[PDB]
Amino acid sequence: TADLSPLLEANRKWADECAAKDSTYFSKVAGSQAPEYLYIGCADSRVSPAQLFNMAPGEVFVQRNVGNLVSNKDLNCMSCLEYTVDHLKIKHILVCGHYNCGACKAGLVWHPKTAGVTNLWISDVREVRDKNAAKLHGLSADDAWDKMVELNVEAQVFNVCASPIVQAAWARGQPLSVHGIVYTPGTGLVKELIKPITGMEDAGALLRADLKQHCFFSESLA
Amino acid sequence: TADLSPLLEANRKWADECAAKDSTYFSKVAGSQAPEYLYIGCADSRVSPAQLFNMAPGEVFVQRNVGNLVSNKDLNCMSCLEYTVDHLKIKHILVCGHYNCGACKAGLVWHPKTAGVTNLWISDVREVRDKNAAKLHGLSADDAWDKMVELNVEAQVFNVCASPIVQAAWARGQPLSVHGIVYTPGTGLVKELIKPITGMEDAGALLRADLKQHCFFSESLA
Amino acid sequence: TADLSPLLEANRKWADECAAKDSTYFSKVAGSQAPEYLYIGCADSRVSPAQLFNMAPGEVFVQRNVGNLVSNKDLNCMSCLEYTVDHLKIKHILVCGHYNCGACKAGLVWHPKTAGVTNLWISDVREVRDKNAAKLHGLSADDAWDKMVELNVEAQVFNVCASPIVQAAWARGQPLSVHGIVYTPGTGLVKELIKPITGMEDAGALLRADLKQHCFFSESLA
Amino acid sequence: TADLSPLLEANRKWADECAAKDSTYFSKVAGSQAPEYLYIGCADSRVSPAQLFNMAPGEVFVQRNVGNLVSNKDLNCMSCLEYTVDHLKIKHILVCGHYNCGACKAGLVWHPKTAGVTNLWISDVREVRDKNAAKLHGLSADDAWDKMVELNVEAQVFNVCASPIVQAAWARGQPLSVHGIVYTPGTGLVKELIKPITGMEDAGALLRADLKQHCFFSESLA
Ligand SMILES: [Cl-]
Ligand SMILES: [Cl-]
Ligand SMILES: [Zn+2]
Ligand SMILES: [Zn+2]
Ligand SMILES: [Zn+2]
Ligand SMILES: [Zn+2]
Repeated sequence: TADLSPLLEANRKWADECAAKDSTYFSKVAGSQAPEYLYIGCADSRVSPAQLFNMAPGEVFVQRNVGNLVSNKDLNCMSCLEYTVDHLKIKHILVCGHYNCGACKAGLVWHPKTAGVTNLWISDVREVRDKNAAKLHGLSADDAWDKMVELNVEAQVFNVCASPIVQAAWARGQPLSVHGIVYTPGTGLVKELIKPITGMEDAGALLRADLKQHCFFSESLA
Repeated sequence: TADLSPLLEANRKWADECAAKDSTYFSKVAGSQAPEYLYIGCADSRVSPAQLFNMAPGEVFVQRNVGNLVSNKDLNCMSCLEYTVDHLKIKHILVCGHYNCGACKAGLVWHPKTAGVTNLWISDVREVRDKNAAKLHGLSADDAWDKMVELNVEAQVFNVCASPIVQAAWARGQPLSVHGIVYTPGTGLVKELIKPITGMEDAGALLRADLKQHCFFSESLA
Repeated sequence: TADLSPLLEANRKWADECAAKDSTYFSKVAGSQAPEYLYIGCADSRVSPAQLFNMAPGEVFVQRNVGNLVSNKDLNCMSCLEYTVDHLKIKHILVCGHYNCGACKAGLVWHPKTAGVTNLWISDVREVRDKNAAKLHGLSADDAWDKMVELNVEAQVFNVCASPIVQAAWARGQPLSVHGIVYTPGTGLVKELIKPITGMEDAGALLRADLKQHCFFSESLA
Repeated sequence: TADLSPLLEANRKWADECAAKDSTYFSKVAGSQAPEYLYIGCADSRVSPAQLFNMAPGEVFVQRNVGNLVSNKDLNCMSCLEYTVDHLKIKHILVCGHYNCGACKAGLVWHPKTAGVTNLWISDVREVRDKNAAKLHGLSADDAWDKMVELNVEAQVFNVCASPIVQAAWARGQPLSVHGIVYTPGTGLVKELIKPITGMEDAGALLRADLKQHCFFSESLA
């Protein structure tokens, strides 16, 4: 017995309550949406953006994937990015990781010979890890795990800022801000891990890796 | 203007309110997760699964992408599927489309020459459309849109069922059901489009495309 | 003992002979290339385009993959396509399949539950197969295999013509032709399976699937 | 103008000429293939492996893409790797870059905002570049280009070695070597850049990045 009845009943009860409380709660976004936020976070069942920020339908457009990864070569994450920045004109991009992230643990501990698609998928985390060996070697398994989480949020903010989409948006004057935040499943709170970035100037100040050199590498050539 | 303060206050208020109603609402989920559902749905800002099924943290692991598309060759969606079926051992997979879906409209109206990554990405939508062109010819814009959304849900339910991850899970007797639902953003309500599929037999009864023929094609060669 | 010596010696011997015969054979393409052909064919070791067409370096730009597949969502094949049409201004695209293609056999006979990346990868062939059940059911394994090969070449020519790259090139007046050909490893010969396509007009005439309806689907709506 | 006749005559002439020199040149390869090599190389029209190593049909299975890039998350290249190592049981993997490589130049000079898929695709080249920025600072355009080509070969040899497919093959005692070569289009000559790697021990001796640390990172956690 798989039977969706309880789910459907809970959905009807929820829809009624919201409309009873505000009669245009739903009808106002019947035929259109204008979110101001894109949120990129982990598929993990404990981390639901609309509910942890207590948001109404129509406020946050959402990519959720194993590990909250952003890569220029993932058309799944990239079309979420292009569609919200180019078509919907969002103003803020939230990259959120969270403690006790299983993707980030697999990234520390799995041997690359491990079978299946998840191990391909988290290659990104291994690479972030490998560049940051000096911050992780010799920590206890637990501290290394937490640290892996933060380091990944920082890498993924950098990847957002370096993406063709965000770079083209900045170059044409479209206001757009990027945010690194992390969530703790055990307390329900979100901490700002990286202050707002609104263009190259902020990025130079706020990120370890050098975004200007990434974009304009050929200036450092003779 | 780029300040995150409104969001953090909201998150605080939200976390206290939940910790009041229930002492262990967060603490019980601090170091692991045992969700029973995987949800695959559209990235659209109006369709938030934990909110709309009114679920607590830890109940639904989430993939969201533009058009709620499921392909064997997308490692982003596939790793959500593999990690939940193989590692977390979920029992139910929700495939959820929604009326007023911009991805589905784009898959009806855009010309293939359109530049950018969203247009590459929604190629699956054109395939569903083309296979079912007889069902869509001479309907009105708005009716073809609604029909496209529904055909897309059915196609994606087929793709979940046909996936290596689900086929392997069934073949080793892991119990796993797959469901097609559609959400109406204007009313907040979910409607079951496809009754529960728990194995090959259900799929023979419930899907228009032949799953058995797909899996055992060579049985019908001389 | 892995030792590249024999390979390197054969390469030196070959380079000498060609330069001895035509002293600018290599030097003329030292610093640049201007191929007129893109070739898309199978990774299979028996099928080398430059050698079967007896071509000099600098003549045919080459994508080779398992099964000779073209999909808008494969950035590997797609960047080969964009780079040669947009940057190098090639004039002709050869899509070549071949008999005794192992990808095309796996596409007939593997069960989708089969582990590993090749089985994900050839999902494209299964889909071509599924649409063409009526041409394949009841044939002997051998005739079905040959037929699968031709059907795949036709699908992939259609995919070339439908790609954003080729569509944008035609729409801006750039001359570009697409060709379906097949090769027989046992005789070293190539047969033209589909006559030249240079735009929509030819495509309407030469391909079973309807390219015009694919591009302009919304014209058939009320 | 779109006529294929010149090509078919060339193919004929070519097939007869080979069938004369050797009776069974094609017939011996008509129904199967047992290549000993997999070659991964650039799609560039001047670099044809079977031609340049002067090989007969059936000897080298080929992947070619723009920049000869190897990533765990590209199913196109990965299926070439899995099918050859696991099904065909090849013994040697050639990773081949080439001077004058347009992909490598693009990875030095293009700004990330550049539109289209080639720019997404060559993101791996920017990563190699960035990790090795110290090695490239204040070199001249042309020298940085040559150094980029070489660093790219080494990075891609590392990625082949680090892949799940090769790590699994070694771990079950399958003999498998990996080689880094570079071709000079101006002279037709190949130079060995990296001596043969046949297992973990060779990679410790031959590669600048630490393969063991990459595979066994968690050994160095407290
Ligand atoms: Cl969500
Ligand atoms: Cl080749
Ligand atoms: Zn996580
Ligand atoms: Zn949608
Ligand atoms: Zn083949
Ligand atoms: Zn190249």
